[PDB]
Amino acid sequence: AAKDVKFGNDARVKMLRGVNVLADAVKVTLGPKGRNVVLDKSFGAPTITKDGVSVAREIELEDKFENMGAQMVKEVASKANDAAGDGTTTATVLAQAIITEGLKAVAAGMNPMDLKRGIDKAVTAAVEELKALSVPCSDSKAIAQVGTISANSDETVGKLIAEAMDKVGKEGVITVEDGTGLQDELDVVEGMQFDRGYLSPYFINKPETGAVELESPFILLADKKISNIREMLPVLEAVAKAGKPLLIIAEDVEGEALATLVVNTMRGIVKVAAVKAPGFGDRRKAMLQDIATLTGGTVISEEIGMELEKATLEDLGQAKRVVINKDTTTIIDGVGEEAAIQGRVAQIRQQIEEATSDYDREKLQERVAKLAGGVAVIKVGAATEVEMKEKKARVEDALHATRAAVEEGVVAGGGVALIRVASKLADLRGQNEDQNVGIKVALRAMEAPLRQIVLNCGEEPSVVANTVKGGDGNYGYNAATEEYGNMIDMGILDPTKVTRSALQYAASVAGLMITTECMVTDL
Amino acid sequence: AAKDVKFGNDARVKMLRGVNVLADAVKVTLGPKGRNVVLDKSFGAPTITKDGVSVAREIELEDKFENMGAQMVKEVASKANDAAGDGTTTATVLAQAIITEGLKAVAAGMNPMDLKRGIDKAVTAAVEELKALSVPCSDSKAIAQVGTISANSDETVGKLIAEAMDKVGKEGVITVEDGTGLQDELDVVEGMQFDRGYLSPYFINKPETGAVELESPFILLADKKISNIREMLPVLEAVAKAGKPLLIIAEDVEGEALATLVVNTMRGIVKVAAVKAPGFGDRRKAMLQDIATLTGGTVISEEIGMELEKATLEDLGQAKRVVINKDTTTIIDGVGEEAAIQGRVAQIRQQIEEATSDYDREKLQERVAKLAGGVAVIKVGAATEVEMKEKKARVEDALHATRAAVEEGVVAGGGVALIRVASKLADLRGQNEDQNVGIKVALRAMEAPLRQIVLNCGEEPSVVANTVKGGDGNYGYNAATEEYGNMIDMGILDPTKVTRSALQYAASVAGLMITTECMVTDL
Amino acid sequence: AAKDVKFGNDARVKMLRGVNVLADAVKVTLGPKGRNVVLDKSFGAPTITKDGVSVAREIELEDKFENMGAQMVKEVASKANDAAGDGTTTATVLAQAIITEGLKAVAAGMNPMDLKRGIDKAVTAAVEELKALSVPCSDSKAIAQVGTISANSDETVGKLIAEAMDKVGKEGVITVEDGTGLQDELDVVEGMQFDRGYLSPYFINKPETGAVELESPFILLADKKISNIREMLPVLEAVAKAGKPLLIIAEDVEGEALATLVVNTMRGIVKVAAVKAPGFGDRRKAMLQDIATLTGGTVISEEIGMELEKATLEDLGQAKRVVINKDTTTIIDGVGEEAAIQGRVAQIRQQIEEATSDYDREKLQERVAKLAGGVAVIKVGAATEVEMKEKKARVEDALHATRAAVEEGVVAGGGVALIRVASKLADLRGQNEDQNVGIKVALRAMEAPLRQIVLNCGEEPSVVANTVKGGDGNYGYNAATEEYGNMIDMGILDPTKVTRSALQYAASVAGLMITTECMVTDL
Ligand SMILES: Nc1ncnc2c1ncn2[C@@H]1O[C@H](COP(=O)(O)OP(=O)(O)OP(=O)(O)O)[C@@H](O)[C@H]1O
Ligand SMILES: Nc1ncnc2c1ncn2[C@@H]1O[C@H](COP(=O)(O)OP(=O)(O)OP(=O)(O)O)[C@@H](O)[C@H]1O
Ligand SMILES: Nc1ncnc2c1ncn2[C@@H]1O[C@H](COP(=O)(O)OP(=O)(O)OP(=O)(O)O)[C@@H](O)[C@H]1O
Ligand SMILES: [Mg+2]
Ligand SMILES: [Mg+2]
Ligand SMILES: [Mg+2]
Repeated sequence: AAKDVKFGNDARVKMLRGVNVLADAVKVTLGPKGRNVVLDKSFGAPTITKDGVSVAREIELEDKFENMGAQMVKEVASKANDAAGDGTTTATVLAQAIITEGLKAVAAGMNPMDLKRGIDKAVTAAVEELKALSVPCSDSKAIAQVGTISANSDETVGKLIAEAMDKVGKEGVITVEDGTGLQDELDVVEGMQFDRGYLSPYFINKPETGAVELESPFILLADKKISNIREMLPVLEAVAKAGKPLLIIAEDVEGEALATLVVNTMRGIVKVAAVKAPGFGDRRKAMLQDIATLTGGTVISEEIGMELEKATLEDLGQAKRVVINKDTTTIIDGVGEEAAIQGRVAQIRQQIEEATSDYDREKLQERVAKLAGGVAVIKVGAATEVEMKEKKARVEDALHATRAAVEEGVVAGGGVALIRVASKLADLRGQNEDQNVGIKVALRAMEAPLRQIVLNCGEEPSVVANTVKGGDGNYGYNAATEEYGNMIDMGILDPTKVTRSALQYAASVAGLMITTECMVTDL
Repeated sequence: AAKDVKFGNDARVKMLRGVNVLADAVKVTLGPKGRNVVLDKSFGAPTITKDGVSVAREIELEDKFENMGAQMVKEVASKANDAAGDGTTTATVLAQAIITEGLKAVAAGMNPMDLKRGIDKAVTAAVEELKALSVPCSDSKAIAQVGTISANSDETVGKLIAEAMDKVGKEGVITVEDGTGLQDELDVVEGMQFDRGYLSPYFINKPETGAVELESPFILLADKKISNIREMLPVLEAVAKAGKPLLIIAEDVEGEALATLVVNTMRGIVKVAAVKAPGFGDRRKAMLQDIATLTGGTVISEEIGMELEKATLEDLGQAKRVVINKDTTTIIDGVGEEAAIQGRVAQIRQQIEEATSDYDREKLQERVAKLAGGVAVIKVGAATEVEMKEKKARVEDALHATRAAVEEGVVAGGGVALIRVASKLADLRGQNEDQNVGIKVALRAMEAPLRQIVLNCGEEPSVVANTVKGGDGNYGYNAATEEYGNMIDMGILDPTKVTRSALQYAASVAGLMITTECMVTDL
Repeated sequence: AAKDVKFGNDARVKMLRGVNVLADAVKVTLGPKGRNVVLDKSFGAPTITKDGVSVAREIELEDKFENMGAQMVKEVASKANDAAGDGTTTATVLAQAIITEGLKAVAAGMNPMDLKRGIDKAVTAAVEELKALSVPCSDSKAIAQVGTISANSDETVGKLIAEAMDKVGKEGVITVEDGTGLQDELDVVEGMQFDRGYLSPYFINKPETGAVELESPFILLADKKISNIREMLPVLEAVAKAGKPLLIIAEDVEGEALATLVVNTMRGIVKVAAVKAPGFGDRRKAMLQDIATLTGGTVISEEIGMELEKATLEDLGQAKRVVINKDTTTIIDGVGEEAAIQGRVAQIRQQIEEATSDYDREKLQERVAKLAGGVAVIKVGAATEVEMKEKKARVEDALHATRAAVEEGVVAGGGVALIRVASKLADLRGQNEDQNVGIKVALRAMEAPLRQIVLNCGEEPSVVANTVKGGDGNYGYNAATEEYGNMIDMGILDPTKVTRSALQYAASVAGLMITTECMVTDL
């Protein structure tokens, strides 16, 4: 269609208006005094959330240029959520601050490309200073504190995540699922987790979470891909009367002959899913056999000759719950046989003792770690569905924050870490004056998370930011109790990965956003 | 017509919106970093002004309820301008702060009338503390500094006002009038100032200043009020052909047979004005004779028999310039005869030496002070008319501020005095908790001038207000040089009258503005 | 009515848009390659003009804020025209350049008040440098060149003005009036010129020139002010049937019972005018007698007893043409009697020889200079009315430029003088950085006249401005011949007064409007 073309300050102010609308929508959910946001859903009841990425994804504007700015900044929250699962609101606030101050510097007649270069240099130095300032979560041992801070000052969620990490190890898999009671339960059941995703994007279930769940699914395993379609048609017909959703674990699955025909077959009464198998060759067969033994199923092969036409409902495996994500596909509870599971674990341990090759040894330790750790399931208990969704989102944030803390370490929370690493960069300089001004813009935008947190509390952000800048170390402001102190000692811990990722993504998108002179869109 | 009637929070927010529009229009002109405001004029070129009362007077809003609020707060600026001639911007800012915080308190459920009572008590205590904290301008001897600060950091204006007060005394009459060159010139000439005003409001000249000026006026004096018009009809005809506008100085003047017939006679080509004569009986005759001798004219009387029908144009007096105001009517330059003026001065001094009655003695000293002091005329020099008006307004502000300083004293400027008197009232309490909340609202609203001044500088008002509150005495922030120090030593002085008047009028109006529950306006 | 209030950048850009519209309308008439502007007139045929102030006065915009900016900049052209009668386009261009660069500096976050202070300081230093750089027109003797440059490279107009100044002296009065032929003609006749103006603004004739002309007027003189109407009513009636418009020369004339009655008397068939008489007492009587003898009239006085009731048409004086302006009222051609004129000249010269008082001697020399110089009338010859008006405006510009040249001196034309005096100020500095940036803004805006002149020629303003800046002395660019050289030697001379006045008025108004934050107007 015909395109509308805006230039210079008009385009910049329209894009800034869109950015500001999206951020102001998001920024009200920052800190412990931050508030919730009601998101209208055409599907059902409205969703109340404190999650920044949900608000950002829901935001869309009427004006095309403001919508351009809003989408381009929404990219920050989306990337932060994908990378770390937390700090989306902080990333959006940082992007908004960088954009505002960069547009101020652009109005002053400064070269926007040099401003972008200065912002990038300052952010790189800041990331280095964060890596230097980070303190490992193993040394601190404050997993409960990280989970509590991430769960909006919820002690129970933090203690639950700490217990779950104590049971299945600091690296064991944990899955958050809806509970049934009014209290949060921790279930440590048998399951199997592998980094694989669904082949087709249509397999997503009704909720927009991007991960499809199957209620009491059925397990199908195979290592060789068969040519014809009619051969497993009796299997699908048996699946068409087993009553349980079918999950297909094989080497790889296509769509033109399987996904399209199955889409045209039924209207979605029962969701049929297919996933890849991790590894290749002998390893793929090994994990396929392990999964089959876990779920009580069997794996077909050329050597065995166990053709699917002879496969029955009893032969194939079954699980109580399976959740499939593009990043990683997990099995929540595969019944199988407990004695069979223990025997397989003993056999794999004996293989570990016998094996000596470093690659074989390490993959065998990975297998036994997956088997022994199991699947830790946290039941989100709430009296209503809206509270179920809200608390489930909070527990997911706590889980991601704890994972980031164990993977990379922790820093003082409440924006104090960015305040500190901004003070150490006061002597950083660039090639020219515009680059130096961009560096200063990046340094000022690092106070934005703390200033926003204080603004949500009703206090004065300038005074509190100055007071925190006057301190040293982990000295900062406790937004929950309206007093200053040591952020680490007060248990307000933020993962280093979350802060670094938010800073980096906000920096990239915002620095690209201040070099824009013309914007083209429809009419 | 039919009335639109609003209730409760809707009426309160409409009123607050109007108040905020007016105050935001006014508040941009506060402090040395305050900016000018352009007022569109239907007559000619737009007026550029930093004066708060002009902006407030020009503000009028489309929405009827918002217009209610705007007029209600414009009352504050008008009252402050009338009382002190300075501090209209500060008064408007204080009223806006009181209104906003009182509406916040009302939304919290506080009783608005008790809040108003608490605000009144706090403001009375603050006025007492201002009187206690005031420092006389005679002891300080900083007239030049007061004028310079009042003239928006113009050293030349302050030095000019200091010289004028040195010449005609600290109580002499000083008049600001348009000059001709590009430089400000001070002229000390012979004239008379007496506290009387125009009888009819029709006499207002084309400018909205409220005071009519006459270019080379003619002087008419009389102590007896004659009945029939036809006796002065030859006099009026001679006046209506002499070429110089007529000023009538007599006991008292009507409008139904004088102003109405004049309006029906003249269309405004040459203005004819009539003023009252100060004093009564013998005193009125004495001042009439003094004015006639000053302008070279004569005074008619029944005893003398000097009938106006025989009066000629040469017999009547003449002045080079006369300015008439409702509060006080002054004669700028009456030629008369210098020898006659000196002889009259000597005669009145001899009368002083002969007289012994306290009332007669004091009125004779007032007469000789009026004659000896003369009229100090300040010629505003500007290359254009807009600069003429702007600099004339600034010089008028300096004049009023210096008068208030000599009359009442000075306090630390830049909102520091209100900050200091806010801390001294921290222990003040009212009858109930509502009154205490009102007192705290009044105390917080008294930081508004300093915070607004700092905001205009582009600094952070919270931090600077905190730093000033942490000091003591005359410690404060220099908005002109962006540094702290002793307000008095740095030369930024505010008259105690101006600050006290702004506080009191803002308090009265704003406190009455938060007790509203219904608004009744047209449709 | 309800007011529209705009803040910050919105008001700034609206006012800048109005300023730019008015200037772009005006700026096309700058330099020798500048073009004409057609102005619609409801009175009659459209007017083609190259005069800046005419275009500025005709400009009025639909949007209220843009209209405010346009009016405020129109003030620059009006003030320049009033002060110097030339350089109004240069004044408007300088104002526009200052406004644009000051708004650019304001967008950069710089204090507008300090920018205004820096602009004022730079302009003051520039005026001093212009006074230093000025070269007297007596030493140069290039009156023809000044008139030719001012008359849009018209050699005949310059030579005519040079001849007139030679005939009547460098200070003698010259009047431009419509001719009858197709050629410009110079007439040196007998007349009277005195610095007085019309008492009432209603007396302005049909054209908007602000000066009323009377076709074969009648002369009325008086030294004593008359009282009633009925004693001169026969005199007016004789005047009201003599056939020639009446000019009243007296001490001072009112409007209440004289202007209003005469306005109600006629609808505008024959204009009756009254003017003041310069001087007082004996001097006023002396000039009244001189004017009466020049026009063959008589003077009414109390001592003589010659009462107006007995005055006849033959007794009163008559003139061939009279032009009345607020600044100065002149008599173009008074017939009277040549022998009487010569006898009066001889008598006044004898009085000069007899008189010895310095004031009396100097006023007598002024009288004899007025009589001997006479009135030099330039007849503007054109084949049509539009060409009549255009060439008359050009000759008026040449006259004003030549008067300014004799009064103050000349500098190199074509914006070269401002370029030079801007280079000498490159080392000027202010109190702070914002003041320095304002100084630089003023220095850059001084290249604007030259850049606009080159832009009108189709050349590249940047290259030519750089080339002129690289030169020294009066080296510059000849816009008429598209070559560089010495502007003085090439005959392109500009009066120092014109350049200085344009710079000063542009500076004042433009600097006042870069400090505007809010903006109030109707809806
Ligand atoms: N009690 C507290 N006192 C001070 N700061 C706190 C406190 N609790 C949390 N914070 C800080 O507030 C932020 C957490 O807020 P929140 O989790 O709502 O936002 P986020 O991390 O940007 O991401 P998201 O909204 O997507 O979860 C972190 O910067 C954390 O350090
Ligand atoms: N250099 C300065 N530093 C700090 N404060 C200053 C300075 N100059 C003036 N002030 C303060 O700013 C105020 C004067 O500003 P401004 O003249 O604009 O407003 P006003 O006096 O309230 O009234 P109005 O606008 O009617 O003249 C006073 O409170 C004065 O003490
Ligand atoms: N031949 C020329 N070469 C270069 N510059 C010239 C030449 N003739 C005139 N100028 C310059 O052009 C300007 C005169 O232009 P113009 O008379 O059209 O403008 P103006 O007097 O400002 O306008 P307006 O008549 O509307 O008041 C002066 O700066 C003069 O020095
Ligand atoms: Mg978070
Ligand atoms: Mg003031
Ligand atoms: Mg010209």
